[PDB]
Amino acid sequence: SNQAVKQRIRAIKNIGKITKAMKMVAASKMKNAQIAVEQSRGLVDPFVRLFGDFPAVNSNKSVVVAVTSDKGLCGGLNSNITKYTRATLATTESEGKDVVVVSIGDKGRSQLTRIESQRYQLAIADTYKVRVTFGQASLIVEELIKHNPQSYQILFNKFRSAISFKPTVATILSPDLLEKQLEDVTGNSLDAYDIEASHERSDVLRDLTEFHLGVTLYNAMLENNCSEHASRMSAMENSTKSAGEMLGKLTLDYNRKRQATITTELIEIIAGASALM
Amino acid sequence: LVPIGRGQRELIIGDRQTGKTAVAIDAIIHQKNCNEQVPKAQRVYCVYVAVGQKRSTVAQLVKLFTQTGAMRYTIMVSATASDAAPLQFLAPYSGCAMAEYFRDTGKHGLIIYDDLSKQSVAYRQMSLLLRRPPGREAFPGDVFYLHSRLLERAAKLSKELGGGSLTAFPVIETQAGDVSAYIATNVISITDGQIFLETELFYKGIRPALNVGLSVSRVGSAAQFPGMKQVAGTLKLELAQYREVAAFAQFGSDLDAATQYVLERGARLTEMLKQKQFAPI
Amino acid sequence: DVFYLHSRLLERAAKLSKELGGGSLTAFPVIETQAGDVSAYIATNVISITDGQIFLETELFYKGIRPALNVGLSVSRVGSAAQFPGMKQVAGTLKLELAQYREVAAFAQFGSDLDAATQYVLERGARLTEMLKQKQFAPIPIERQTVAVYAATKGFLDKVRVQDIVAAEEAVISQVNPAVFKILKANGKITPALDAHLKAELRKVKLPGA
Amino acid sequence: VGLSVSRVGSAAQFPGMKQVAGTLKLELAQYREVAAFAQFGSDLDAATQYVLERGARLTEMLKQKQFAPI
Amino acid sequence: EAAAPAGPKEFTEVWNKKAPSTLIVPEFPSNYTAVKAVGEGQVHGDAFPVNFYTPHSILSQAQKDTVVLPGVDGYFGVKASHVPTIAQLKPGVVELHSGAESEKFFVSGGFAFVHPNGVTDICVLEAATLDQVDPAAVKSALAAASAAQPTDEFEQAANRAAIELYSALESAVEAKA
Amino acid sequence: EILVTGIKVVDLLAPYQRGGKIGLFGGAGVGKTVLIMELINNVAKAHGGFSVFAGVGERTREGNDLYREMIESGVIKLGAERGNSKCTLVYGQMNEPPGARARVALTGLTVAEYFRDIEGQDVLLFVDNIFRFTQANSEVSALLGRIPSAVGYQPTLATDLGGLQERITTTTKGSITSVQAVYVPADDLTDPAPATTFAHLDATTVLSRSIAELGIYPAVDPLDSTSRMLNPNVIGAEHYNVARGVQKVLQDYKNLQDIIAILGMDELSEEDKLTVARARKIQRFLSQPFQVAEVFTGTPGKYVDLADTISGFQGVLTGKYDDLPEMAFYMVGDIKEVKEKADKMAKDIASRKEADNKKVSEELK
Amino acid sequence: SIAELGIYPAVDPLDSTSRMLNPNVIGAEHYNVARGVQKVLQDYKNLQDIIA
Amino acid sequence: ALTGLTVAEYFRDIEGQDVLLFVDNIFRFTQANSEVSALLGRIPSAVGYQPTLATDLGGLQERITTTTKGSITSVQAVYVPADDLTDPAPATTFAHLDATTVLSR
Amino acid sequence: EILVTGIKVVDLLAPYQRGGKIGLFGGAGVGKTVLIMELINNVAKAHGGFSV
Amino acid sequence: ILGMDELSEEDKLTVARARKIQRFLSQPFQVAEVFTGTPGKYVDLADTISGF
Ligand SMILES: Nc1ncnc2c1ncn2[C@@H]1O[C@H](COP(=O)(O)OP(=O)(O)OP(=O)(O)O)[C@@H](O)[C@H]1O
Ligand SMILES: Nc1ncnc2c1ncn2[C@@H]1O[C@H](COP(=O)(O)OP(=O)(O)O)[C@@H](O)[C@H]1O
Ligand SMILES: [Mg+2]
Ligand SMILES: [Mg+2]
Repeated sequence: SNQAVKQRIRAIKNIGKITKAMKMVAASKMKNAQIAVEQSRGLVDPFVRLFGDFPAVNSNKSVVVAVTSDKGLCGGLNSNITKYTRATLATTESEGKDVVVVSIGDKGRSQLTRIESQRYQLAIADTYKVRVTFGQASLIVEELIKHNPQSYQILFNKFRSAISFKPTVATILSPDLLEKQLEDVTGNSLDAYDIEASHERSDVLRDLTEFHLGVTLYNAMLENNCSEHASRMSAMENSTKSAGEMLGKLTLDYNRKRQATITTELIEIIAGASALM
Repeated sequence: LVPIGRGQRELIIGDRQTGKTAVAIDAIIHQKNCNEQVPKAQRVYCVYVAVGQKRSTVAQLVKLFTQTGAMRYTIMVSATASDAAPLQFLAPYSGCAMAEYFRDTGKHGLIIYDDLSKQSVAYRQMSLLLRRPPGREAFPGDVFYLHSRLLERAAKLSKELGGGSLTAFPVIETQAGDVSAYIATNVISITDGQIFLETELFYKGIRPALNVGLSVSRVGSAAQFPGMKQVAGTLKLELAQYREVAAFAQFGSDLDAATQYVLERGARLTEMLKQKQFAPI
Repeated sequence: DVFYLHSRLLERAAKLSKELGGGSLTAFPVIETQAGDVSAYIATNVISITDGQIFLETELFYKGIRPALNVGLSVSRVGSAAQFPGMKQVAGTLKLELAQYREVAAFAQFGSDLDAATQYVLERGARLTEMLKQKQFAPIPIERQTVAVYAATKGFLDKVRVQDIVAAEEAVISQVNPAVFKILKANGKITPALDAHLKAELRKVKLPGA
Repeated sequence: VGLSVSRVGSAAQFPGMKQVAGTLKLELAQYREVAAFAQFGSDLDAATQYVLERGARLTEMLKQKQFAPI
Repeated sequence: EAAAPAGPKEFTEVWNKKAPSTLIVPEFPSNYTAVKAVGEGQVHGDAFPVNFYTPHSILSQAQKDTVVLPGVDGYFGVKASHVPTIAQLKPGVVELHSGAESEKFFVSGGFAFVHPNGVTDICVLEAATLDQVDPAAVKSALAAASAAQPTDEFEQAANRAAIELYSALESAVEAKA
Repeated sequence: EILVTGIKVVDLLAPYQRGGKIGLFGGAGVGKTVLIMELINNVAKAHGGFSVFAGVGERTREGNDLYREMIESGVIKLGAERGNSKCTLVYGQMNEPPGARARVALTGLTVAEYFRDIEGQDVLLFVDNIFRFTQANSEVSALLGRIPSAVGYQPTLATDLGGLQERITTTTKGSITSVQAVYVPADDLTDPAPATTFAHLDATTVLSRSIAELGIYPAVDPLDSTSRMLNPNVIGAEHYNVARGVQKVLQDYKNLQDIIAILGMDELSEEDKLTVARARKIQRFLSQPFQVAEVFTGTPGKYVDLADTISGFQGVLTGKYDDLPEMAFYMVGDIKEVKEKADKMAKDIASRKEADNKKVSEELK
Repeated sequence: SIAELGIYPAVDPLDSTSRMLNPNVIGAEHYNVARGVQKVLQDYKNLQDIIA
Repeated sequence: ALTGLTVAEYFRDIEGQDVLLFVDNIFRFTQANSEVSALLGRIPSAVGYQPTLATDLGGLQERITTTTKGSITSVQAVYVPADDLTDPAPATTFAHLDATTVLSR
Repeated sequence: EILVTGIKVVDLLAPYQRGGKIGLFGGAGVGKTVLIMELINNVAKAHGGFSV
Repeated sequence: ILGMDELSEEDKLTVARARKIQRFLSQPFQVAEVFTGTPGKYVDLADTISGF
């Protein structure tokens, strides 16, 4: 029966080297996205210093977008924003608004279908296949724009460092229905900005909020990618420690089983010999 | 999946508490139902020998056999643990002699050696007390000849000698799924089949806990009911394709939506092979 | 007969009756362990004879926690509800805080999730672990021990991070009135007449940690 | 190569072979640590993959052909 | 009119009532920016700060004294205390000047903003520098653009954008210093 | 017939036969003797028949503690009232030489068999650590001119243990409910003395070390202890079906433990997180604070009725209490006290403070 | 373990050897494809700790 | 090694010096004593060793102490048989070792 | 008391108890014989004691 | 897995200190000067403690 614990040591040791390889993979790929996230952080400040930050608005129809990962080696990432989806979708509902939950990533449809399926319409997958590109963001934004909600909420994890992943709600409002309505403070705080558009303000704000949605969704599915590499890094160095301690315990049990088998089969020989002569 | 023909030594091996005795008793209980339907010539006369069992257990089984009516056809050779080790060494043999009368005179016999791993202990006691030198783990080397002299007596004779038969059912108790134990490794090579029962399947709902990857019968589909051969010929394949698709999906990694069906199809079959305590179908 | 060897050796450590002199005898058998296995032959023999255990873990000793008492596996159920009760007031709370620290240190083998109230447990346990450990050949009497565990199971020591408790224990031993030590020794327990003094003295402490 | 050692060492090695075998076993010792990473061939590090392909150069270099003494 | 008193600091207290208390409040993009709109000042002379942006890169964040935006009513220059502006830009060249040095960047179409604090936020998709563009295949690109004229309004819009973009590239490649 | 014991995991997963044998398999520090003292404190008072406690090679201090318990609890009455007593101790504890530990089980069995045969009443034979009888016989058998068998034991182990253990059974004239601790030697269930002892016990309750390492007391392994009364012909279908459900969930958790150890609960699917959450709740819920363990813990002991076991365990199997956390099921009596502890558990998470003033600790009172 | 994978006969493809596997005895085109099949099966065996 | 202890004891007690000793590979002294105690017909102990392992190793290691005359410091190379510190030869060795010095590659 | 052997690492980190026992976990080619010879030379040069 | 220039200033001073301590634990040995040329240096203990 001593052949089980040796092949189990063989299995756990190569699992340990697998995760010792994939911690290298994830911590490497966290850095090649780090030359792009702070660059993709460039267009997220002008819109919020222009439009403000107004999440808790009584929208009539709203598309909340919870962008998740592709491969399910996340480690406190996908289910985190899955619970954050209902936690930021429940404080916003007070009068029964239309809600269109959209999940980006293959690990979104596997988890968000359980809690909110009746308000679940779009599941965008294979988005981190090659890399993240802006025209992909424009296309998914247009596929949200086919419907005409009154607001948007974008649930994504802000990659600040390799330890802290605070999820964020990026807010995108409807241009004439709610965006210009929320700026009404003693007139309009937007009218001090002089328009330099072709047509009126009412259809340049449409272009502005479509660009805002596309930019912030691009930033969301880049920051979730970089925090996914960071969280797979933080999860593959716990599997390495786990397959280190499991290998240590199984090596101790292999040594104890080795000593027990050699002592028992030696006792067998001595009991066979002294009961003969 | 492991069909049992008349003249086959089929081993029922498990852990301490699996469905070992209860899957043997169902073979005796059902021989009340068949023998009230088959003619006189092809009647099966069961013999259940108890080696080293508790004496309250044997009084429960004769309570059970007289409760269902199986005692009309059953001899119950009890070598309880109160009996000395020269009795429990002998009682599988003497049970076979009481059963070989039915193989002598053209009828069909059935014998179930309960816990032959306690016959070897009662042979280990005398051989270590007659000063015979111990071999493996304490057993003398001829503990294979202990069982091979016994299990090879279960045979289906030829048609000039009466045409009788005698189906054995040796029962072996392992420790922790230790099929590499010395006593068990003798009997697995002797018997035609093997019905290996596992306890971690027994608590997962599979009752009888037949570890269906490890249960084979060398007599095979030549000796089964003809209606079940054409039908269940894909059954052992459909359980075979259940295990490796359940050996991959356990991580929570990925589904293929068609191998999800072949894992679902095996799940309608895994719950199909469960049976109750004393139920013959 | 190794079990009979250790049994007839250790079974003579008794607390005799009041008609047989009233004496006693306390054993301390020390069993060498190889790679920390409790499931040996000699270890599991002597555990089924002795009235308790004091498990000394190798990993806790390597990290500078000396003595390395594994408080999870170390049980002694004849001495609890037989000990000095002034210790036993705060010692049950100490047991709960050490058990909570064991549980949350197992739940956080690496620091990634912060709940800001479990961090109070992870601060208190690393404080108490630093309070309980000591230097070699240094006996501490029970009256200078009840005060040092009283001033740590409660507050009065969370002002240091974790570090200077090695100065803070000798600091609170020095800066209390040594009159209260005679009271806590002779009385046996923390009376409210001494509990209010113990709350009173513990806030004027010049603690070197800030 | 990771287990089979000569306790004499390179002191009685053929010179000229000693000029090259010390670098050979050094790259092979780096190879056996960077071994079991060839299955993640899509993920490079551009230097671990260089020593990985050089270990694949040298490990398939030392093959023999069944009573071919050189 | 504005009957929804939203906000990031108000969202904390309305998040504390329905969600369970064990979780930290999620963050907002207002916490990841410090250069605001109505924060008065931020001019300090002739150098006004310029936030030149791009989705995939950041090409300039240092301070300039003149930026010329190719607005749809024409190219117009941005000074220090410029007017608050929401300007949709034509596909053309932006002109980055810090003083005696002048660098010119061809932009592909995208908005540009000035806020009341004198800071600018130039927000364009593809900001191609004039050193990496060619003057050879632009005439072939216009010859492709001046050929395919079907009846679809979608193709008419994309083809007219092609003509205007390629003609702006020609005008911003032929007259170079 | 059923024997109601008032322990949760015992009455649910391996219920004791009133006319059978009861085994406790322990590995030096898992608490088989504390469990048998709680089994005494539950059963031997309500079960009005005579009881025989035969200590075979356990600690002498525990024998003296049992004597000082059974004197002041009215079980043994001394002086002029010796007739009212309900227990007879036979004590061959571990200081006695291995001749004397090899027969003191037989002495306690003869005292039980006189109450069975001649008196004709139902006897509770509480044999303490019957493995020490096999140990004393093995120590003798090295010198008796015999050959050593497997691991170190007697050649005549099986017939000796049978010749003891087939006396302790319930005849037509009397009944002996036998509760035996069986010390496993070195956490080694393949050892021939516990391997022989498994075949003689009607309702084996195996105590493990790993479950004790998680603090779950009593540390009964719920997946290896079983009975013959765990069958739907004697206990009704609801109890058997809830028992098979809780064993199914625990077996699935013990399957998932490997992937949980390597990867964590993050990698698992949501139905498997449901199974793991239910399994942790029913794994802590088998724990209870004992009435004999209150001398070293301060927690008051709780007797759990069989209907409350079936109510609470059926509820946590179906999902009536999925909202409650894990710690609400730790060291609790039954499902009323679970929600009572969930009230206490919630309450202290905020109210943790405010003791600075209005104390007696001013100087002048 | 090959028999449990259903391959009948359950011949272990790696550890089954022969002295008739020398290319100067049976010709080289047999030994080349045999060592190729052995190499491909050994790569699959080294990979099935990661495929698993 | 007892001859080595004798020449070291003459350099310690008579010459009054501070003597070094080098027991080369104490596991082979364990193996030689195991061979002479399996040779004479004594019943072998745990994993394969002599029954007199502890006392016939302590007969060697306990002449290696300080004395009021001089001292003997011995530097014994220790080899672990299966690289297992639960093995009884390093378990009975390491209860005498005072300072270990790991040499690395 | 301590034995000053002269090496910095075995006098600083893991000191040699004068009169005690020393364990070397050597190997091949790691300079164990050079370590032995230097220990002998240093102790015979300074402490006035021989070696065996 | 992160990079050489990644760590903070509180640690990389200790990285330099350990990388100059670990080479400082070496010593020229007098018995190896017959084929290394450099003569050995016997080090006292108090000098080792102070200079470390
Ligand atoms: N088909 C079945 N369905 C449900 N329960 C079963 C079935 N077969 C057996 N059991 C239960 O499993 C338990 C063990 O069955 P069985 O009597 O075969 O054990 P065993 O291995 O024979 O034990 P031993 O070998 O010690 O006698 C019994 O309590 C029985 O009620
Ligand atoms: N219900 C319980 N509550 C708390 N502790 C327990 C309980 N049952 C057993 N224990 C612990 O198990 C330990 C060993 O118990 P005991 O039965 O005396 O050991 P053994 O099983 O070796 O006789 C005791 O120290 C006790 O603390
Ligand atoms: Mg059976
Ligand atoms: Mg006990």
